[PDB]
Amino acid sequence: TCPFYKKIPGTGFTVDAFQYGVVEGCTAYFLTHFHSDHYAGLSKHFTFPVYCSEITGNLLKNKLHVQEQYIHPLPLDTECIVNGVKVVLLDANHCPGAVMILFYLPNGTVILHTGDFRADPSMERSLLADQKVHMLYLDTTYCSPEYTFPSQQEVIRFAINTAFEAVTLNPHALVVCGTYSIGKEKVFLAIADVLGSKVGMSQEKYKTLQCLNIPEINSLITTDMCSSLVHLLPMMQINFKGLQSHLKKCGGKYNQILAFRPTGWTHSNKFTRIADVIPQTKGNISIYGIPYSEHSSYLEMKRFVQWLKPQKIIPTVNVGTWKSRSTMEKYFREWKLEAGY
Ligand code: NI
Repeated sequence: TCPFYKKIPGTGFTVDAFQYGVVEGCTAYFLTHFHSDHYAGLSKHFTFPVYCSEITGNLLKNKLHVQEQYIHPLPLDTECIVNGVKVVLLDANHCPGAVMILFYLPNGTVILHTGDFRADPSMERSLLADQKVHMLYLDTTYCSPEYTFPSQQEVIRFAINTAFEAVTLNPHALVVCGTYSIGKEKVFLAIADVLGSKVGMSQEKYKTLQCLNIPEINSLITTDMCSSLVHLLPMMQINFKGLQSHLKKCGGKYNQILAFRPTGWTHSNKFTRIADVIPQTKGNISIYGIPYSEHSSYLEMKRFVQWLKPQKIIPTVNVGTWKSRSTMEKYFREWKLEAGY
């Protein structure tokens, strides 16, 4: 049974609602981005129209084998008519192909669904500037003041410098970066660029990266692992056991591993500056946890919402406990009283 916060009132539309079977009255299923919690339920046997970005469409076709006739890609920043309702897709600053959706209801109501997003001041000069939003369906993943983390630029700077230093000291070292989904590709692409290397990876991961419309991608990645000094591995293998085993595999070409686990927030954010971050070390292996977020900080979320001044807010994350829901409602009221809407 589909929950209320995935329904768009006064339309036949749902958002990210693929795990409930056939939804009663739904004529179009929107998908905000290609992350499993959101696509959960789609497969090659789906026969309803799916509306999404070009990138999300490339992934549905190639990775999930959804048939072409049910995939409806829309350009960004463009007024489109779907089943007689005007819609716009906006970049969400999340993972590749992730969108926010603006719906202009036939009765005059305007609704923004953020999907997953990392709010940014640049969004204040999109097509959002032009008119009023009555309802906001908000990605509230980090809606609490304890959730602080640095910009994505500062995090990339720390990784580039760390990696370049280590490999310049030891030309026989290997950099490994963990992944479990699309997103956060800048981590491994920036490190490989500074080292003058391609990024090596499995055939399955190469196929995923080939769907993302990244410029010059053929110049950046490869399946020939041993030609490369940046490798990608599944996130679950980024530990001393998994990396010991990986170090065997190149035929003793490498005598040191430096590894990155991009997480979201961890409690070490409440005490440690990014510059001050230190790895866990065992012998010739070091693992760095780095706070590369593709969701809004509390401060970024507050700024966006105070700027948008919506009439109602519906959270889409952390909605399962009464304590969570109560905490989020208190912050929405402070923000409104502080700004005066
Ligand atoms: Ni996501």
